[PDB]
Amino acid sequence: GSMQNTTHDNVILELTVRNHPGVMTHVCGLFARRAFNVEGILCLPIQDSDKSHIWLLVNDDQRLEQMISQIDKLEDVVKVQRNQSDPTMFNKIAVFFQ
Amino acid sequence: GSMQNTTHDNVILELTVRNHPGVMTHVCGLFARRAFNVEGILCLPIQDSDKSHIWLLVNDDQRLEQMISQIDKLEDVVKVQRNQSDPTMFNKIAVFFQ
Repeated sequence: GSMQNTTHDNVILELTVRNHPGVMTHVCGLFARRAFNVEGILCLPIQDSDKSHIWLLVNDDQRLEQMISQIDKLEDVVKVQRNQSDPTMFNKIAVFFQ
Repeated sequence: GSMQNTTHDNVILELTVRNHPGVMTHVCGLFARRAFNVEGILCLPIQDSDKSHIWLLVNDDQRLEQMISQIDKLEDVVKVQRNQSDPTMFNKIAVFFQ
Protein backbone atom coordinates (compact mmCIF):
# COMPACT_ATOMS: atom_id res chain seq x y z
CA GLY A 1 0.00 0.00 0.00
CA SER A 2 2.96 2.37 0.67
CA MET A 3 5.00 2.56 -2.60
CA GLN A 4 8.44 3.63 -1.27
CA ASN A 5 10.68 1.33 -3.42
CA THR A 6 8.76 -1.89 -2.58
CA THR A 7 8.58 -3.87 -5.89
CA HIS A 8 5.70 -6.16 -4.71
CA ASP A 9 3.72 -3.22 -3.15
CA ASN A 10 1.67 -3.47 -6.38
CA VAL A 11 -0.73 -6.30 -7.31
CA ILE A 12 -1.22 -7.88 -10.79
CA LEU A 13 -4.95 -7.52 -11.60
CA GLU A 14 -5.64 -9.22 -14.93
CA LEU A 15 -8.96 -8.97 -16.78
CA THR A 16 -9.71 -10.22 -20.32
CA VAL A 17 -12.17 -7.68 -21.73
CA ARG A 18 -13.66 -7.68 -25.25
CA ASN A 19 -13.55 -4.36 -27.14
CA HIS A 20 -16.97 -2.71 -26.54
CA PRO A 21 -17.00 1.20 -26.92
CA GLY A 22 -14.84 2.58 -24.02
CA VAL A 23 -14.13 -0.48 -21.83
CA MET A 24 -10.55 0.74 -21.12
CA THR A 25 -12.33 3.76 -19.52
CA HIS A 26 -14.03 1.35 -17.01
CA VAL A 27 -10.78 0.02 -15.40
CA CYS A 28 -9.17 3.52 -15.44
CA GLY A 29 -12.36 4.94 -13.80
CA LEU A 30 -12.33 2.40 -10.89
CA PHE A 31 -8.65 2.98 -9.89
CA ALA A 32 -9.12 6.78 -10.38
CA ARG A 33 -12.03 6.99 -7.86
CA ARG A 34 -10.28 4.40 -5.61
CA ALA A 35 -7.51 6.49 -3.94
CA PHE A 36 -4.25 6.07 -5.92
CA ASN A 37 -3.78 5.75 -9.73
CA VAL A 38 -2.44 2.78 -11.77
CA GLU A 39 1.37 2.34 -11.75
CA GLY A 40 1.56 0.31 -15.01
CA ILE A 41 -0.97 -0.94 -17.63
CA LEU A 42 -0.50 -3.80 -20.13
CA CYS A 43 -3.40 -4.09 -22.60
CA LEU A 44 -2.20 -7.10 -24.67
CA PRO A 45 -4.45 -7.38 -27.85
CA ILE A 46 -5.85 -10.95 -28.13
CA GLN A 47 -5.28 -11.47 -31.92
CA ASP A 48 -7.71 -14.47 -32.04
CA SER A 49 -10.86 -12.30 -31.62
CA ASP A 50 -12.09 -8.77 -30.72
CA LYS A 51 -10.55 -8.96 -27.19
CA SER A 52 -7.61 -7.67 -25.11
CA HIS A 53 -6.20 -8.96 -21.77
CA ILE A 54 -5.15 -6.04 -19.48
CA TRP A 55 -2.81 -6.36 -16.44
CA LEU A 56 -3.27 -3.48 -13.95
CA LEU A 57 -0.22 -2.89 -11.70
CA VAL A 58 -1.74 -1.02 -8.74
CA ASN A 59 -0.95 -0.98 -4.99
CA ASP A 60 -3.37 -2.97 -2.73
CA ASP A 61 -6.04 -1.01 -0.79
CA GLN A 62 -9.01 -1.57 1.62
CA ARG A 63 -11.51 -0.65 -1.18
CA LEU A 64 -9.36 -2.34 -3.91
CA GLU A 65 -11.01 -5.85 -4.06
CA GLN A 66 -14.54 -4.40 -3.53
CA MET A 67 -13.91 -2.24 -6.65
CA ILE A 68 -12.53 -5.32 -8.52
CA SER A 69 -15.83 -7.06 -7.61
CA GLN A 70 -17.71 -4.05 -9.11
CA ILE A 71 -15.72 -3.82 -12.42
CA ASP A 72 -15.94 -7.67 -12.76
CA LYS A 73 -19.78 -7.39 -13.13
CA LEU A 74 -19.32 -5.41 -16.40
CA GLU A 75 -20.12 -7.73 -19.35
CA ASP A 76 -17.04 -6.55 -21.34
CA VAL A 77 -14.96 -8.30 -18.64
CA VAL A 78 -15.00 -11.84 -20.15
CA LYS A 79 -12.53 -12.94 -17.38
CA VAL A 80 -11.01 -11.38 -14.17
CA GLN A 81 -8.26 -12.75 -11.79
CA ARG A 82 -6.45 -11.22 -8.75
CA ASN A 83 -2.72 -12.18 -8.53
CA GLN A 84 -0.39 -10.94 -5.75
CA SER A 85 2.81 -10.91 -7.86
CA ASP A 86 5.73 -8.71 -9.10
CA PRO A 87 5.88 -6.13 -12.08
CA THR A 88 8.47 -8.51 -13.67
CA MET A 89 5.43 -10.65 -14.67
CA PHE A 90 4.20 -7.58 -16.66
CA ASN A 91 7.51 -7.73 -18.64
CA LYS A 92 7.43 -11.56 -19.03
CA ILE A 93 3.95 -11.72 -20.66
CA ALA A 94 4.62 -8.52 -22.75
CA VAL A 95 7.73 -10.16 -24.35
CA PHE A 96 6.26 -13.74 -24.57
CA PHE A 97 2.78 -12.50 -25.79
CA GLN A 98 0.35 -14.61 -23.71
CA GLY B 1 -9.14 -0.29 -40.22
CA SER B 2 -8.40 -3.58 -38.34
CA MET B 3 -4.99 -5.18 -39.27
CA GLN B 4 -6.24 -8.01 -41.55
CA ASN B 5 -3.03 -8.76 -43.58
CA THR B 6 -0.84 -5.81 -42.38
CA THR B 7 0.99 -5.18 -39.06
CA HIS B 8 1.21 -1.35 -39.56
CA ASP B 9 -2.61 -0.60 -39.47
CA ASN B 10 -2.15 0.93 -35.97
CA VAL B 11 -0.19 4.06 -34.93
CA ILE B 12 2.12 4.44 -31.88
CA LEU B 13 0.80 7.46 -29.91
CA GLU B 14 3.10 8.10 -26.96
CA LEU B 15 2.35 10.57 -24.16
CA THR B 16 4.31 11.04 -20.92
CA VAL B 17 1.67 11.91 -18.32
CA ARG B 18 2.27 12.53 -14.60
CA ASN B 19 -0.07 10.70 -12.19
CA HIS B 20 -2.87 13.18 -11.35
CA PRO B 21 -6.24 11.54 -10.17
CA GLY B 22 -7.65 9.64 -13.24
CA VAL B 23 -5.36 10.70 -16.12
CA MET B 24 -5.46 7.16 -17.63
CA THR B 25 -9.24 7.83 -17.94
CA HIS B 26 -8.44 10.85 -20.24
CA VAL B 27 -6.67 8.81 -23.01
CA CYS B 28 -9.24 5.94 -22.73
CA GLY B 29 -12.08 8.53 -22.98
CA LEU B 30 -10.73 10.13 -26.23
CA PHE B 31 -10.31 6.81 -28.16
CA ALA B 32 -13.69 5.58 -26.77
CA ARG B 33 -15.66 8.60 -28.19
CA ARG B 34 -13.45 8.55 -31.34
CA ALA B 35 -14.89 5.57 -33.31
CA PHE B 36 -12.82 2.44 -32.57
CA ASN B 37 -11.18 1.39 -29.24
CA VAL B 38 -7.45 1.00 -28.37
CA GLU B 39 -5.79 -2.21 -29.64
CA GLY B 40 -2.90 -2.20 -27.11
CA ILE B 41 -1.82 0.02 -24.15
CA LEU B 42 1.66 0.26 -22.57
CA CYS B 43 1.70 2.46 -19.44
CA LEU B 44 5.42 2.19 -18.52
CA PRO B 45 5.91 3.66 -14.93
CA ILE B 46 8.69 6.31 -14.99
CA GLN B 47 10.51 5.26 -11.75
CA ASP B 48 12.41 8.62 -11.52
CA SER B 49 9.28 10.64 -10.49
CA ASP B 50 5.45 10.45 -10.23
CA LYS B 51 5.04 9.88 -14.02
CA SER B 52 4.25 7.15 -16.58
CA HIS B 53 4.83 7.10 -20.38
CA ILE B 54 1.87 5.44 -22.22
CA TRP B 55 2.01 4.10 -25.83
CA LEU B 56 -1.48 3.84 -27.40
CA LEU B 57 -1.68 1.34 -30.30
CA VAL B 58 -4.77 2.52 -32.20
CA ASN B 59 -5.69 2.57 -35.92
CA ASP B 60 -5.44 6.01 -37.67
CA ASP B 61 -8.71 7.95 -38.25
CA GLN B 62 -9.98 11.30 -39.69
CA ARG B 63 -10.75 12.60 -36.13
CA LEU B 64 -7.67 10.82 -34.61
CA GLU B 65 -5.05 13.68 -34.71
CA GLN B 66 -7.70 16.34 -33.81
CA MET B 67 -8.43 14.28 -30.64
CA ILE B 68 -4.66 13.92 -29.98
CA SER B 69 -4.47 17.74 -30.17
CA GLN B 70 -7.35 17.91 -27.59
CA ILE B 71 -5.87 15.38 -25.08
CA ASP B 72 -2.40 17.06 -25.50
CA LYS B 73 -3.82 20.29 -23.92
CA LEU B 74 -4.43 18.42 -20.61
CA GLU B 75 -1.70 19.50 -18.11
CA ASP B 76 -1.10 15.88 -16.96
CA VAL B 77 0.31 15.27 -20.47
CA VAL B 78 3.90 16.44 -19.79
CA LYS B 79 4.87 15.23 -23.34
CA VAL B 80 3.01 13.90 -26.47
CA GLN B 81 4.40 12.50 -29.81
CA ARG B 82 2.70 10.87 -32.87
CA ASN B 83 4.75 8.00 -34.42
CA GLN B 84 3.55 5.95 -37.45
CA SER B 85 5.26 2.67 -36.49
CA ASP B 86 4.67 -1.07 -35.74
CA PRO B 87 3.37 -2.86 -32.49
CA THR B 88 6.87 -4.50 -32.31
CA MET B 89 8.04 -1.13 -30.89
CA PHE B 90 5.52 -1.70 -28.02
CA ASN B 91 7.38 -4.99 -27.24
CA LYS B 92 10.88 -3.42 -27.64
CA ILE B 93 10.35 -0.60 -25.08
CA ALA B 94 8.37 -2.91 -22.69
CA VAL B 95 11.37 -5.34 -22.50
CA PHE B 96 14.13 -2.63 -22.64
CA PHE B 97 12.29 -0.37 -20.08
CA GLN B 98 12.79 3.19 -21.48
